[PDB]
Amino acid sequence: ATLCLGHHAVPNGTIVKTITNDRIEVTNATELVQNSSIGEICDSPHQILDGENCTLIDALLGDPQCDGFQNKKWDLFVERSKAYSNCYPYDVPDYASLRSLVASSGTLEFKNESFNWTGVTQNGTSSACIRGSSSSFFSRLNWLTHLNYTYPALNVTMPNKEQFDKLYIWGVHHPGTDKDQIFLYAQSSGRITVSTKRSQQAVIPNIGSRPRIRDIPSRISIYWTIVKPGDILLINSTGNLIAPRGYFKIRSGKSSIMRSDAPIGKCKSECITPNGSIPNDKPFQNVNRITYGACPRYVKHSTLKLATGMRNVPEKQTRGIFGAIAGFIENGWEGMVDGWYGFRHQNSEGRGQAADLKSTQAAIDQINGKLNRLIGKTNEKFHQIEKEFSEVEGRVQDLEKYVEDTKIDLWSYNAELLVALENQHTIDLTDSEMNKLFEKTKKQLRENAEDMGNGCFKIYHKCDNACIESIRNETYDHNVYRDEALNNRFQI
Amino acid sequence: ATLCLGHHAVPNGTIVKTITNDRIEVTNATELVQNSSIGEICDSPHQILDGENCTLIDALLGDPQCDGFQNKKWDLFVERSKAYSNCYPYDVPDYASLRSLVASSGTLEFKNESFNWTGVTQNGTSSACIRGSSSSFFSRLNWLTHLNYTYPALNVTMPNKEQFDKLYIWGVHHPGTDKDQIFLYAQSSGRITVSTKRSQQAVIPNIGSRPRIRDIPSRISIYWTIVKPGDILLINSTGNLIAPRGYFKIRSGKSSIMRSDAPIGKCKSECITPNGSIPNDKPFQNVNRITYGACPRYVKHSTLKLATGMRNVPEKQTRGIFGAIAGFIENGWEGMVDGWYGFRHQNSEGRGQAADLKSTQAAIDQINGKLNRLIGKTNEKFHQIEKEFSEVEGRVQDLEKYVEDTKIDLWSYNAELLVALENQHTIDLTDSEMNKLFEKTKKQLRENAEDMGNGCFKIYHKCDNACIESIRNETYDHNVYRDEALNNRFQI
Amino acid sequence: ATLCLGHHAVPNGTIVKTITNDRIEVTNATELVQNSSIGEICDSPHQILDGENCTLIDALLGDPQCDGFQNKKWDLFVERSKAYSNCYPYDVPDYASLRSLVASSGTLEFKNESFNWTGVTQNGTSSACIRGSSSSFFSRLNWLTHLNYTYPALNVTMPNKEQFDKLYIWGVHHPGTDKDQIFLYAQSSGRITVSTKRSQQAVIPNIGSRPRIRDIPSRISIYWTIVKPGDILLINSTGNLIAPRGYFKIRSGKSSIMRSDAPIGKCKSECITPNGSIPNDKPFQNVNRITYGACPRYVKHSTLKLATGMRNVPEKQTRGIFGAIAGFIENGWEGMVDGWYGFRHQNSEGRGQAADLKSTQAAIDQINGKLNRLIGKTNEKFHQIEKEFSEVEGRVQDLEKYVEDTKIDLWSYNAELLVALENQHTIDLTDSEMNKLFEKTKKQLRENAEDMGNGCFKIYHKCDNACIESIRNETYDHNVYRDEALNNRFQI
Repeated sequence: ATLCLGHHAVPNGTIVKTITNDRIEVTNATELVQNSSIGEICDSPHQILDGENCTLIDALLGDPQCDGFQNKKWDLFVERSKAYSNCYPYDVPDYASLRSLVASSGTLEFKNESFNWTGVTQNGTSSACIRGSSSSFFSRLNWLTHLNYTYPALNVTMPNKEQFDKLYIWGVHHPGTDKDQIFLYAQSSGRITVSTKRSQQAVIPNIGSRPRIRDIPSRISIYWTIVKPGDILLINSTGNLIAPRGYFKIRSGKSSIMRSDAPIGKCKSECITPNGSIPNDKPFQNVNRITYGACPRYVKHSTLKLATGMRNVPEKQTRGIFGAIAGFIENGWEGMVDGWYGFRHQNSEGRGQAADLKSTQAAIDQINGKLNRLIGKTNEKFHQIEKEFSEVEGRVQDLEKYVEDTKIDLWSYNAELLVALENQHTIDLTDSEMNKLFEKTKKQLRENAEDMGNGCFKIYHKCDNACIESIRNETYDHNVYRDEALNNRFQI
Repeated sequence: ATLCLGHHAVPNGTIVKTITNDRIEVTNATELVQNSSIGEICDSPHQILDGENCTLIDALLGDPQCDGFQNKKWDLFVERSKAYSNCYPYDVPDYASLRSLVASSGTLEFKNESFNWTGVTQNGTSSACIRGSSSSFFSRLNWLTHLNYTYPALNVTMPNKEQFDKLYIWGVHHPGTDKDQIFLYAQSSGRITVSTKRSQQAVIPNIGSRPRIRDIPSRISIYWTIVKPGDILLINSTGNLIAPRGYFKIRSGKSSIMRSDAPIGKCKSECITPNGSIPNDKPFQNVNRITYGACPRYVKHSTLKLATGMRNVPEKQTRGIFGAIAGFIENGWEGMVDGWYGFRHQNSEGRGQAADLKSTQAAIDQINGKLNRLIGKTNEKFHQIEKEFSEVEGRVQDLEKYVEDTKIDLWSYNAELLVALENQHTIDLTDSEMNKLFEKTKKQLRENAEDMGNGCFKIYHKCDNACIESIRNETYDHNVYRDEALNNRFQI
Repeated sequence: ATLCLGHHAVPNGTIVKTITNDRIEVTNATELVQNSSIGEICDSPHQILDGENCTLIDALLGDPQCDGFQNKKWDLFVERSKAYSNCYPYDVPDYASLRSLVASSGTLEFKNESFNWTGVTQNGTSSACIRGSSSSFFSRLNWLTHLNYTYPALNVTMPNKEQFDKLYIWGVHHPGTDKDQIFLYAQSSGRITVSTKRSQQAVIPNIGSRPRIRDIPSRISIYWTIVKPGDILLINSTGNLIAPRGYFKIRSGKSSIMRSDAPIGKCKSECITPNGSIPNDKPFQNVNRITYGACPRYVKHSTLKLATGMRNVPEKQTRGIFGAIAGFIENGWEGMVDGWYGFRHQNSEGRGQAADLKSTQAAIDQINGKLNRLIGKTNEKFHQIEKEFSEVEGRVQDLEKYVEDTKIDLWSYNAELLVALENQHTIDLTDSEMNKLFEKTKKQLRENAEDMGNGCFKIYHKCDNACIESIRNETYDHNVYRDEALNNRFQI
């Protein structure tokens, strides 16, 4: 009789990369790079705040347009490119740091405080910042002006006797004329100094016309102070002070901000990009280097195929290290669809085929053990650094860019090497399981059969279907057939 | 006779991770993550300076409390959380950069210089800074005041004609009243400008009361200049100048600073953390991301087990690639305690067991070669970046945090992959050595024995203890027994 | 007859590192670290601009010495250590950021603009900046002075109505005396404020003598503004303004700057270091961490040898996992120079040797597949961060240094692990190909030969040269000789 060992093959193989070859065909493979988004930022499970027409800073200051954002919290604040300011013209020195610390804090929770502004006119107001069809101002800021043509020197204190840090936002007004300076504050100069036990911020206003923003040549420069428990805010002003009305609560947590024009969708996804939410089943992604949540790692490769099956073809230069698959076994069997390894036989009762379940399962379990290491195990990242920039800044920006490029190149290397190593090992382990099955079958047959060199055994006795079945299921008694087999082997 | 090949096993195995399995038991394993400190910073072999009640900046300025730190050097300066300043109230713009450059320099070596302060009163003194029960000041700073109610415009020069850089520390006094400004300096304003060939630092004092620190509403702002050889320091002051008394030597080397409340111990250890000194035998550590010296690399894993022995069990899905261990050899032998591989026999004279030394050693040497790559080869790091922060700063701090998080995640990946790869290879190499021993034994026996399929050979002749011994030690002559063996094999 | 399987060896082996051994000899190996430069910066294929005696900033401002650099472009600007400024003394706040953004832009393209300087004297000039033997000034800057002893308040505007960004360079003059201030500008103070819609830069000059640079105690402080399309530059000055004569075009691209004293050579090389251009065939380099172009990655190792051949020696502790090379095959054959694996025979007609081409090629193809992954696949880097520093700066510099050290250590790890893994696999794959050839030969011979245990087969029949040739080329019919062979094997 004849008993042949073999493995399965498929008509639709997949090309993968290995350590020793750029292009080898395997029976099956899975993609490890996520390359697509559905185009929507899912509203679950992270608390999304669409900024819509407002930036985070405008919502913080209290632009009238952003009145509905009062005391809001978020996991992720989404800034739109269409956003525009429509209150008094302002600048923030170190705007990026203020935007970052508020975004990381994740709250616009504001508590009003009763400051003693004796001797000055409160609630100053402008036609550049109209609220409910009336001239107004930033909701969190108090513009102070002269009362009875006098602005006395202010020396106003507020202690932090709480158990949490207080974030104070205040500003300095720069009029476009000496005339407006006199009209507003009486005083010719003006000067603002705010202090804590640990800090001093001293600002001297600059009178002068700047290019008009929405017809306004004057500006407000915005500053912030953090006052910890047991510390005290102290505000000296001889004019030009845009006063705080209280403090923001500042928290620490997982909160962040992202620039994106993707719509908010009614859906659930853990990983957010500016292109929209992405699946996180895969370990790597090519969609965006800017991410929030439990996200695949950004890599530069567009595709990385992990082999999830054996080799599909013979090829000498990538043949497994044991030399069975693509080796002494000439080809796989497309007609074996119930297992990865198996037996074909020819006897007196005909020709048959049967899969080996134990070797098939042993190969599958090893491949699944690789998949369990790589699939569905992404790591959470929240507030990070900015990675896209609208203006030239030089040295700090060069550093932020370099850090991200360095990180991406290292992760792109890790991903490439991982796939090449795993694929080489997957091809070698599947070759190994075939070789083990052949060796086990050979030992079983003892002196009753000879290797024909092609994965087939010439069995030197009469072996019916039950006899072939006994070999396949490990119950073959060689002693039963040994005399018949030895006579047939050793003759003339 | 019967001769069986086998391997050792133990009752107390250890679970490790591989490429293809999350949980596999091996005979032995070693821990690669250091997770503990003894709680003391060892005083050897690095030169430790305990700052005790003083910060590095207070010791630099010459707070009276820190007079014993004059001209000290260190490899590592240790700042305590209990530390407090008890001289005149001061701030430093870019305090972190000054603290860093002094810490990296590693010396408080100070050389006095004779500045020409003609026309002003020297050695100004305060009740806020008492030394030996007398009102005093910072030991390295010279407070200048009016003489005869006049403060002439100063224009004082000092050349660097040395061969080393000079670090000058100076300050600006901000009085809390215009009255104190007049009393001290005569002049209503005051102004300080210090220059080199390459730099200018122009400071305008700010008169005004700040929140009181130890009853003092006024402040001194501290600045520094570095003057290189062939350059010149030039100091213009029309008042408010806190003058230097000389320069600090500035060096480059391995020096650093660390925040820690761990006691200094009388001991010797190369790696220092804020939690105390740690062993550096292991390649990785989980104790602290802040380190100094020849230290294991910080990783996020709490444990990483490297297999140092073979597989302890049979398991089909992780059976070695050669298929002997956990394969056709059903189980290991707990009663073999003199070697990792060996022989068991049954003959006419009884049953015995003996270890194979050459295969045992070949496996051990390979595992030791892995250990030699990983154990006791840590790399020295000294002055780095700060990694814990007491205040919100925004953009720069976001970057410093991101750089460290990026580095830790990459090293944590390297450590995880290394263990999984090495463990897979260790299991495969130990399976290989077993297979090689079996194959070598098979070839030795020629036609005188048959494989029974379980790692045992049925020897078809009479083989006494000396005959079994000859097989084990490679002196078996097959030709001697061939006729006897062939007759027994090939019969009816 | 006797047929022996074997492999080649060489007299001049090369030591490599593996996973399990520090020192193993292989037949051949290639170097993966580039350690040398030819000492010249090649002028091709990147556009080189030698700055010679000029810095990039001096060429930008228009030092007379740098007049030949007007409107130049470059891929790489080369600054020399011999470079020196010979116009009016200047400083740049954030000099490093300005130098960086211009270097990255890669162009000195300048367009003159007609500013309305009504009421002031234009084209101010100095003996500190002589051009063609006449007193002059920076070519891109316009020094404004009083006209008729009056300096009216300037309020000068320039819109960007183009489609590209404009880079404006301007300055502030600080006279060394109040007298020179009056002589030049009439006004006692002077003040400069330049604004856009988005920015304000307000500079107050500081009257005062600094240490003389080439006999000059006064200074010009340089500032820059970028004005985007639809934005407007606005310049207010009441004195001391060093005016722009137009704008620089600003671009984005692959341009950079490098400090180097290496000569420019007439040659072609893609990778530039400060030490000179380097070959980029190798994946790693030890020459410099500062690079430009398609460059090998900087690593700390001086040498890394990748094995490109099999093991050259027997050694038990690193013997391949199949146990043929350095195993049951006692040694290689130095006399086999036509292939890596082969046959030696002894028969009735003599003794011979012949190489196996198919196994030799299979090993070579796998090794070449590794080489194709590592050789000639370097990645392009252009403008990065600075990595060498001439002055102490503290925190930002600590961060830039830490980022680079972190990156180098990670790449140095990747390179070390790659070589150790590849070399282990190369030794194992070459052992595998030897084992496959032996196993294939064994199956071919069937019952006509016996393994002697040393890679040699005892063939139990008369096998002439044509019979040996038939075995080597896969046409051996075992059935022809089986009766003769069985009689000789199984006798007394």
